[PDB]
Amino acid sequence: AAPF
Amino acid sequence: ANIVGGIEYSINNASLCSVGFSVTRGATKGFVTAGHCGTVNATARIGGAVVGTFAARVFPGNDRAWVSLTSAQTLLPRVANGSSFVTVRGSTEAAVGAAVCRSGRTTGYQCGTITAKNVTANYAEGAVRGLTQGNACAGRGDSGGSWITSAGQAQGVMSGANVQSNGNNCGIPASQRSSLFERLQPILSQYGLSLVTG
Repeated sequence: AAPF
Repeated sequence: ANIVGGIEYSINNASLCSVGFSVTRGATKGFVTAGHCGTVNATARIGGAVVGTFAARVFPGNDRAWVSLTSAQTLLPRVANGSSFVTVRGSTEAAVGAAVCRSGRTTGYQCGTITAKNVTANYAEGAVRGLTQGNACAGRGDSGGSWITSAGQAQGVMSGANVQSNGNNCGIPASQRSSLFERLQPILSQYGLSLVTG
């Protein structure tokens, strides 16, 4: 998961 | 500018994020958004004009911020859903299994259900703990945006998701999405903010  | 959950704003003329919710702190107007969107005192613009600055934020660990606006801004109890609006009625936290939607400048208004709470996201900057996960899709640019139930209960602000090469997780089945948001209630009490409702 990555920021957004 | 009219402050509506889900609309685009830029940070220091460079990144884009989405407005989470209109709030007040005494006589100050503001909106809550994601902490990773800007650092304290970063300038927020909506449609080319300066609307305020980042007053406080915590990222990573948590992922939260609020932007204090100038008096000229009009705070509205609403979240954008296409050309229509969802009225913000309060902030009762919904349980797992509840249906929820989210609004942001990249994918618009998307709905799904809450699948788990107290998830840790491991971002490049560090871990962010305590996030709720839903399977509504989202894309880069949606950060900071509103998560709200159809009944108008504000849930939190977009933090991150398992994005694919197209910038979003809308092309993979709901079952495989992990879209995470920061709960609204700790942000409101941490900064002494009151949600604008209608």
